[PDB]
Amino acid sequence: KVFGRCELAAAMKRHGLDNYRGYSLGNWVCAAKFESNFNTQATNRNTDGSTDYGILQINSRWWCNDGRTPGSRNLCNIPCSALLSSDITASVNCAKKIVSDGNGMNAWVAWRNRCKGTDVQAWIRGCRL
Ligand SMILES: [Cl-]
Ligand SMILES: [Cl-]
Ligand SMILES: [Cl-]
Ligand SMILES: [Cl-]
Ligand code: NA
Repeated sequence: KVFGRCELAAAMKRHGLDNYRGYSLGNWVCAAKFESNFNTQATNRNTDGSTDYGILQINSRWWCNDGRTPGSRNLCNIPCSALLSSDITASVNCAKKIVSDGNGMNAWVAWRNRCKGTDVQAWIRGCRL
């Protein structure tokens, strides 16, 4: 599923991401824009042989099982395919564990390089929320 900007903002807010660990809703919408272009089916292979999955590009080295990432963990206790669903529940629940791990949203390199320190509230401007 390819979400609209305000459509995804509304879904993330319903699933409890707005101000989760102190990160306002526009931080989460900005991260999804630059990780996936709001496409739940996005996948990308990393140099280390791990793969990133879904709207927030969650990694198979730590967080999900894909059967092809040696010596990896599955700390979200989910198949990586669950992260590609039109239903964002699995991606949201796993993102809540990641952002609680100690480095906050710096876990997402695209958030640190494209969203951090910017006017992230622009990503929810105009939206009925
Ligand atoms: Cl957009
Ligand atoms: Cl915001
Ligand atoms: Cl594996
Ligand atoms: Cl933090
Ligand atoms: Na894994």
